[PDB]
Amino acid sequence: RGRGRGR
Amino acid sequence: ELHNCVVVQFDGPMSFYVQMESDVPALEQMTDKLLDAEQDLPAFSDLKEGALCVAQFPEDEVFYRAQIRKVLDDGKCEVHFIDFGNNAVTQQFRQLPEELAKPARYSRHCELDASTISAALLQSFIDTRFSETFQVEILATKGTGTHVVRLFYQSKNISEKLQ
Repeated sequence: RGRGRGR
Repeated sequence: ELHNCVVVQFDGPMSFYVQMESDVPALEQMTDKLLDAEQDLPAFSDLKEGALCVAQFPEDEVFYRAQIRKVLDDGKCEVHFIDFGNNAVTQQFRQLPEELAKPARYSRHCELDASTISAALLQSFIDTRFSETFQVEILATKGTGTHVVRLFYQSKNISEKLQ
């Protein structure tokens, strides 16, 4: 989760 | 004043990390830069408590700025993902360019005033909204960087949920 994980 | 955030990690009302809606742009860039260079990064093998590096997040198989927390057996290390807030055990570490180590952590360690709180009920309440926007009122920044705040969820100081 979160943000700016990238995928 | 209330700041929009995403509670990404939550171990209690005393220890939980969040991401401010304002550090999102920078974090998004950190991610591009770490993805655009992920493959060319040399192996980081100086595994010592405290060291900064880029570790792989088991769920993503993606590398993030991380800080080693404990050295386990067979290369395994418990790492902390500074721009997120969660921890993980991995074996894949790579070097962290000094240019990409200069930026501050993009997730902030937090807590509510224990003086105003007296838990598995709120835990599930927060986790059930991992993908939702909250709000923090930074009341102060403790000496160790940990913020002391009040957590809101659409205007309900979630503190109403604590007895």
